[PDB]
Amino acid sequence: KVFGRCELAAAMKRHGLDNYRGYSLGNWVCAAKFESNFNTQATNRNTDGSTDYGILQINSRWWCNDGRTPGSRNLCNIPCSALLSSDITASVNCAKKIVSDGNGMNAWVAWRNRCKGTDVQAWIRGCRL
Ligand SMILES: [Cl-]
Repeated sequence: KVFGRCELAAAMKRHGLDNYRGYSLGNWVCAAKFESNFNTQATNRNTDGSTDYGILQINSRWWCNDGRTPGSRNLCNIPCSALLSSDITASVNCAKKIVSDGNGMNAWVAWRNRCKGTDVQAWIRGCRL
């Protein structure tokens, strides 16, 4: 599922991401845009062998199990494939755990480099919320 900007904003608000640990809704939509292009089926291998999954590109090294990331962890206690679903509940709840890790949304490199310090409110402008 490739989300519409406002469709995704609506979905994340309903799942309580708006100002979750201080991050206004526009941050999460900005992050999703640059991490996955709003595509729940997005995947990206990275160098250490781990793989990023889903609309928020959650990493298998710590957060989900994909059966091919030796010596990793599964802190969200889920199969990584669950993160690819058209229903973002899995990704959102797992993200909630991540943004609580102590490092905030800096966990997402795309957010740090492309959303942080920008007018993130523009990502939810014009949306019925
Ligand atoms: Cl991540």
